[PDB]
This record gives sequence, structure tokens and C-alpha cells, in this order.
Amino acid sequence: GEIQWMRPSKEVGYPIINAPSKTKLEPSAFHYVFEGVKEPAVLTKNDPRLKTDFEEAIFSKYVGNKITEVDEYMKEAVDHYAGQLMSLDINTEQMCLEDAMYGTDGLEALDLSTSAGYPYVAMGKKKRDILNKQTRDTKEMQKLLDTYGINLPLVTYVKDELRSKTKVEQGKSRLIEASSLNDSVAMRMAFGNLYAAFHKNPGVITGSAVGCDPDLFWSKIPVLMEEKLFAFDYTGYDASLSPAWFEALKMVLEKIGFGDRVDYIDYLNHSHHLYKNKTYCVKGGMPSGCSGTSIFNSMINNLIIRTLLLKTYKGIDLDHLKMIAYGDDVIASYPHEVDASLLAQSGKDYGLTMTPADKSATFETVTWENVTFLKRFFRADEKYPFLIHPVMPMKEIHESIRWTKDPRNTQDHVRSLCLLAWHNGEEEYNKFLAKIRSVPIGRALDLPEYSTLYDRWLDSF
Ligand SMILES: Nc1ccn([C@@H]2O[C@H](COP(=O)(O)OP(=O)(O)OP(=O)(O)O)[C@@H](O)[C@H]2O)c(=O)n1
Ligand SMILES: [Mn+2]
Ligand SMILES: [Mn+2]
Ligand SMILES: [Mn+2]
Ligand code: NA
Repeated sequence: GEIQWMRPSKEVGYPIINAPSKTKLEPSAFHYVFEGVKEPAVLTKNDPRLKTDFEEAIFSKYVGNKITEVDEYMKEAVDHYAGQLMSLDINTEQMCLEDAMYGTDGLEALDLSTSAGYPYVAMGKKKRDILNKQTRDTKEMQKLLDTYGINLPLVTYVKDELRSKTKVEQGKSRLIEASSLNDSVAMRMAFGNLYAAFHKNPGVITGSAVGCDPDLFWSKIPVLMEEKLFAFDYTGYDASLSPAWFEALKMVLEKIGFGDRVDYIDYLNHSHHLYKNKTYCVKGGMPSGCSGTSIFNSMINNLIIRTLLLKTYKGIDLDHLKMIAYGDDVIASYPHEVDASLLAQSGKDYGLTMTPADKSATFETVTWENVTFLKRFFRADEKYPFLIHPVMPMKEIHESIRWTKDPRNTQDHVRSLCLLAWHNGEEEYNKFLAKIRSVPIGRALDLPEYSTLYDRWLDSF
């Protein structure tokens, strides 16, 4: 990922983009009943908390493009991955404009809360103005596509969320690169069935966990993995991807019946962006707000791990590489132990910055006791060990509950934290409910007791 040029959007006919300068995150009824150190992320250049330029920080994520061509190892990675995906008989057809808009099995309907993106964002028209769940009317959309045409600029917003103090002082806020409703609809028609096949098959065949339900999936993972587990996290995964990784991706798409629209992958790779009043062009890097961002990142991840393994352990048997990825996050395994640190080294050569799984000091053996996937641990249930508990640390939950964006969604927000928390055991869960009910707001919420949740879980399989 690298920015080729950036300049005043007026110099090229683009309207300045308005983005609220004030966070929507305010302390919640539970702010002083729980401990937390995170605060809202810097949204503007003026934030008094800053200790460096906001611009130099939000964009520094584009470390550059380390590789130029797709080498032999990547090519082999491609062939093998494309091989597995082949056993899914992925319907290679296109998706009728309707389904792409209002869903179908394996794919949800478009989200009405996310930006409509350019031009609509600068014209004033929202997503409710075009779509309409009731009739599934293609017309308004179908018309708008012809008017403004696909492959449209991405609107860049700073993400309004909680972040550690350091990441606040160093201006390490995160950006949201939003695609026009058009682009998003085009892609969902182009790759719609691909998405559906992935959503319906989380596991080691797709090597993706997208669309998964942790309460059920965690019990299916251990069985899918090989004897030895290995893991690591990337730093700036999305923005570090070089153009070559997108080409490898197109090669996979080509091999499974999508050579047709591999062009779309080109816009993810070489993209046009609008942030505030400035405009820039980015070579490489996966944008965050596109249709498929999540899935395409997982496919590339499947290519990366394969590549690093082929270049570090000539003769490794990829047929016994059992991995599952969710964008940058990944959990993998092999019949034999491997050196994650060594793999990390090869990673740099491919433009990836890999470090010990879970901010550890150094690479240490990965076990079922210490491995995490999506911030969650794996813990077999006391009474029935064949059922695995996806365990989200309480700290994460404590951090989330101390803040709010809308008092109206307090019920749903806390209920959600409850569905994550109870896996930490009945004792912990009850303390959590107790503190919640130690203030007026909490006592008025309808929260499920432990027994109710644990029983529902047991019968869900
Ligand atoms: N709108 C956004 C922006 C970024 N990201 C994700 O957040 C990552 C960066 O977040 P942070 O966790 O803040 O950077 P990391 O380098 O991943 O953190 P660490 O150095 O601790 O590994 C990106 O690579 C991307 O996967 C996201 O999900 N949505
Ligand atoms: Mn990370
Ligand atoms: Mn981080
Ligand atoms: Mn991560
Ligand atoms: Na890009």
C-alpha cells in the first residue's frame, strides 16, 4: 500500500467531504462501575490529545509496496488454494440485481446505516432514498447505475471508536474507505455467489471464518486443525498488501470461474480516494469499506501463509496446512512444528509485518490453552467437554460497556455484551450482572440469567 499523489479535490472537480468533528461516544451509565482505559479515537487535527500531526499518522499505515511481481512460491500458493476452493462447486454465475440488493441464502441485504458514498454523500441522497426493503425495487438503483456508472471514488472517514491512550496520542486513528452504493452493488452482483459460498462454508476448505457464528463454530475448529498450531498477527495488514497480492488473488478468481470480472479487483488495488477537502490515489492496499473486503482479505491471507511456507520449507505438504482466516486474523496448523519467527522473516520480504500471536514478546509455542481467534479463547465446557466455549476476555467487555453512542441502543448493546461474557463462567457472569444492576439504568434492562444462556447453548447444536 502506497499513496502516489494527494491534492485539493477542488483542483480536480471534487466537492469537499464533510465529516462530523465530534465523537458520538459519551460515558455510559456504567462508566464508573467498571474499569477501562480506552477513549474515543482522535477525529480531527485539532484534538488537544495529539502529539504529532494527524495527517502523517492516519496515513502512515501505507508503508509501501515491497514486492513487484508474483513469484514462483506465490504461483504455487495460488494453484493449491484455487484447488481447494474448486471442491466447493462455487456457482460462477452473476447475481441478479435484486438478490444483490436485498439478499438471498448465503448473503445478507445491503446495510442501510453505512455511507452511500460519492456522489450521493455530497448530493445529500441517503440509502433509504434508493433502496426499500418492501418491494425490492431495482428501478431506482438500476437507473442510478447508468447515471453515475460503477468504479467510483472512495469516501474516507475517520472511524469513531474506542482506542488505547497511546493510539490516541500518536493519532493512530483508523479510516473507513467507503465505496459508492453503485460499486458495492456491482461487486455483489459480480461476486455475489462467491460470497454466499464462503458465508455458508466457514472452515478449512475456504480457509475463512467470515459469516461464522462463534457459539457454534468454536466446537468445529479443533477437529479441523492438524496436530501442531501456529499463529501470528500482522501490523497494518490491509494497507501493507502490495499489488502483486491482488494479482495472485485475480489468478485464483480466474481459476475458479470468475476471470470475467477480475477487473473489480483492480479498483480495490489501484484506488481513488476522497478525504475531507483533499484527494489521493493509492497503489496497493485493501480498502476497508467495499463489498468483499472481508472475504478478499481472507483469500489473500490463505495465499500469504501458503507462500511463506513454500519458500521457507521446500517440500511442505500444503494439503495438510489447516488454516482459518478472518481478514488479517488467522489460526493455522500443520502435522509438524514450524518456526513462526522464521516465517515472520519471509513475511517482511513480501511486505507483511508479522509478530508473535497476541502482542507477545516473542514467538512461543501455540497451544489450545493460549491460542485466540477473534480476541476469543477456546475452552471446553466442564460438564460437556466436546462443546467448546469461545471465550472473550472480560476486559474487552468492561471497556465496551463504559461508553455509548445512543442511549436508545443501551438494551441491545448490553444484551450483546452478555452473550459474549457468560462463556467466562457463571461466577464471572453474575458479578457482571450485579454491577450492571448496581445503577438505575442497568436495573431496568431485560438481561438473560446464566442458566438461560447456558441451556440455550447446549441445545443449539
Ligand atoms: N476501518 C478499519 C480500519 C482498519 N481496520 C483494521 O485494523 C487494522 C489496524 O488496526 P490496529 O489494530 O489499530 O493496527 P495493528 O497494526 O493491527 O495493531 P498492532 O500493531 O497492535 O498489531 C488494519 O490492518 C485493518 O485490518 C478495520 O478493521 N477497519
Ligand atoms: Mn493487529
Ligand atoms: Mn492493535
Ligand atoms: Mn487482529
Ligand atoms: Na488501494
